[PDB]
Parts: sequence; structure tokens; C-alpha cells
Amino acid sequence: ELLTFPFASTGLEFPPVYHELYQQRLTKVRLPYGDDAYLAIRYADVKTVLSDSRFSIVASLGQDQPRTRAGARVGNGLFSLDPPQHSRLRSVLGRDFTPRRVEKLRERVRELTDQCLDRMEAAGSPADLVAHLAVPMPTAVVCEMMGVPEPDHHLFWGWAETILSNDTTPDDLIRRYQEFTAYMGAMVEERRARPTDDMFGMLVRACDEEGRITEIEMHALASDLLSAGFVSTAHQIANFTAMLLARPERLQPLVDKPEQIPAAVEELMRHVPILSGFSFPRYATEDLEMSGVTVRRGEAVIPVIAAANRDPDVYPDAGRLDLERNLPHLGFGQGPHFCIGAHLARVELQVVLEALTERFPDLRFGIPENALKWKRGHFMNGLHELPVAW
Ligand code: HEM
Ligand SMILES: CC[C@@H]1C[C@@H]2C[C@@H]3[C@H]4C/C=C\C(=O)NCCC[C@@H]5NC(=O)/C(=C(O)/C=C/[C@@H]4C[C@H](O)[C@H]3[C@@H]2[C@H]1C)C5=O
Ligand code: NA
Repeated sequence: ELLTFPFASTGLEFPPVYHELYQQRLTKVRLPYGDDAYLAIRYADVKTVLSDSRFSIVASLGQDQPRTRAGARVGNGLFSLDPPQHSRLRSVLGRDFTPRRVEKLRERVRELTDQCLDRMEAAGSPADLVAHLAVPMPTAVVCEMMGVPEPDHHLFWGWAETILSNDTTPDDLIRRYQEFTAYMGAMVEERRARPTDDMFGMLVRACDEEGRITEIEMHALASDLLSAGFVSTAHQIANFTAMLLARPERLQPLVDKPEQIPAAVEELMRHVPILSGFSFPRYATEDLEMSGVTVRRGEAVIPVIAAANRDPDVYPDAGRLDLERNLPHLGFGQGPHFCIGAHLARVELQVVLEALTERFPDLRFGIPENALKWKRGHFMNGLHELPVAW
């Protein structure tokens, strides 16, 4: 009988069972759904799973995907493909997410952040940082990039939640798909009649004018970006703020030394266990060795990125949040599926800390920290609410 995964923990806890496993051979676990899998936890092994071509993201051998969600994760977008099919589809978005394009969005990201903090301050201390900033700012940023109007934001929140809830069924997923495809269908029509200079329009051109992708792939790319592109940073904005506010000096190191904000963001990315479960398993495509075990063809290995980011040999005193630490974390993944949004996410999180430190240097929890309400059945770790006071 096998060890169950994911492991017990609450909030942003990193549980001690990892300290035991780092010292042992690769371990097989049973998951909430699908087949058993091995647990890659060493930094080098997680990197291997995510970037070696002997690890496929596609269950091409009849596997039942190891997962935390009742309905298997399947579709026609970026997580459904290996190179080189993956690489050809991504390259349609590629140019829109390089550092040279994303650095152009700093001003806008700050403008929205400032508008969020204006409404939060207007509401009065103590106020929920989740509802006033973590949710609205990242939603606006990607919805404006794509071309979705503010009145429609709530629809994408709903669709993204269904993907990210562990009690979602195949039927729940069929409903999301029908709702979403209808909505994108309207957007595709609108832009065929009236083209626009946004990301929907870019995909509509790539489908219709240059024949680079098909309609199903244009829909899939849109779906991936609007599913991944804002619930992510939302959770992280509140997780990062909560980590800072739980330390005795709170925001003061970054008030005093604003230039260290990019480094803090990186350390927080390394430290925060953002996933409550785990991402896509990969499947070995030939027999290979990993941490003393022969992984046979077809068997699954889960890349545990939170465990990689606390590898005891890569990161001395890995549990310590040291905003000045300086090896590259796996918090945006690695290899082919490394986060297309990574630079946008860095920009959003940097800007948020700039805004928070410049405007509320004495930010503090607005409730006792033991009263913090951490989410329970979500794909990600985070707060239902984050009351802050100034
Ligand atoms: C703090 C915020 C974020 C974190 C921690 C994060 C983390 C990750 C990680 C670890 C993966 C790889 C998962 C795997 O290989 O199994 C990934 C993939 C992806 N992320 Fe991000 N991400 C964030 C924000 C964003 C944003 C802002 C976008 C906006 C477009 C985005 C879009 C995507 C997409 C489309 C993929 C799939 C890439 C591919 O398969 O080619 N993410 N993210
Ligand atoms: C902040 C953490 C980041 C946020 C990112 C959002 C990512 C999740 C969402 C990413 C894409 C998406 O939802 N695209 C549309 C559906 C297509 C297809 N069908 C599914 O049922 C499915 C998933 O169900 C994916 C779950 C991802 C799993 C992945 O692990 C998450 C990333 C996660 C590691 C599919 O991909
Ligand atoms: Na820095």
C-alpha cells in the first residue's frame, strides 16, 4: 500500500515529510485520481521531469492521468502537447510575452495597481487586500491585453475556478467548454467584422489571414491564457503580502531598500508552496534512472516544484525566507512548458510591492494572523481574505 500524495499541510506550510523523502530513493505514491506515480522532489530530478524529452506530458500508452481533480485534464492547448507540436503552437503567442514586450506594460500595471489601492484606501482600514487588489489588478491586466471588457471579467473568474476546483467533474468541464466556446465564438465574429489591435485580434489574424493555426487552436490558446493568466498572480499577491506581514519588520526592508524588490519577489517565488496538489504528470518514454530507481517506460512522475525549491543541497537553510538569497528556482517550471507569463508575473508582483511599500510602509495584518482563512479545496494555496491595516 502506497504513501498518499499530496501530503497534509495547511496554509503555506511545507510539511516535514519532505525532509524524510529528500534522503530516500524515488518514492511511488497514490493520488486522489488516476494511476500511481513517482514523486520527483530533488531539484535535479524535477528539472529532469520538466525538460528532458524522455518525459512526455501526453498519456500515449493508455495511462489514467494522476491528478487531484475528478475530471482528467485534457484539451487542445499548450499542456496537451510535446515538442515540436507544442513549440509550433506556443510560438503564435511567443512574441507577446518576451521581456522586451512585457517591460512595456510596467506603466499600465502600476496604473491599475494605483487605481486598486485608491479604492482600497477609500474603503478604509482595515480592508481586504484580496478583493481590492489581488483579484482585480491581474484580471484587468490580462483581460485588457486579450481584449475582454471589464463587464465580462466575472465570467472568466467562473470558468477559471471550475478548472481549478478539485470537485469538478467531466460534466462541469463540458459546461465550461460550451459556455467558453460560445463566448469566444462571439469575440471571433466581432473581430472578423471589426478587427482590433489586441491579442484576440492577433489570434484571429493568425487563424484567418495566415492560416498558421486552426480555429480550435485559436480557441485553445485563448483558453489557456484566460485560465492561467490571472488567478495565479492573484493568489500570489496575497501569499507574498501575507508572508511579508507575518515577519517582525513587515514591509520595512523593502521600504528602506526598494532596489531589493526584484530579489524579494524571486525568493518569495522559491519559498511559497503555491500548489495545494501538483501540476501535470509526465510519463517516461523509455526506461531511465532517477534517484536510485528505474522508472520504466510509461510510468508517471510528478514534478513537485515546491519540493525542488527547498532542495537541501541546492538551498542551505531552505525553509528560511531570506529576501537576499541568490540558484534559479523552479517556481515558473522549466523546459518546454516554462511559464509563458513569467515576465508578466514578475512585473505584476514587483509593481505590487513597489506600490505597497511606497504607499503603506507600515502595512500590517488587519486581523490576528491566527484568524487568517486559508483556502481548502483549490488547486492553489491562498487566502479567502487578507485584511490589512495602515
Ligand atoms: C505567480 C504567477 C504564476 C505562477 C507561480 C506560474 C507558474 C507556472 C508554472 C510552474 C507552469 C508550468 C507547469 C508545468 O510545467 O506543469 C506554468 C505554465 C503556464 N503558465 Fe504560468 N504562472 C504564473 C502566472 C502566469 C501568468 C500571468 C500567465 C499569463 C499568460 C500564465 C500562463 C501560463 C501558461 C499558458 C502556461 C502553459 C505553458 C505551456 O505549457 O507552454 N501563468 N505557470
Ligand atoms: C500559480 C500556479 C500555476 C497557475 C497555472 C494555471 C495552470 C492550470 C490552468 C491552465 C490551463 C487551462 O486551464 N487551459 C484551458 C483548459 C485546457 C485543458 N483542460 C483542462 O482540464 C486543463 C487543466 O485542468 C489545466 C490546469 C492547469 C494546471 C497547471 O498546474 C496550472 C499552472 C500552475 C502551476 C487543461 O490544460
Ligand atoms: Na533586487
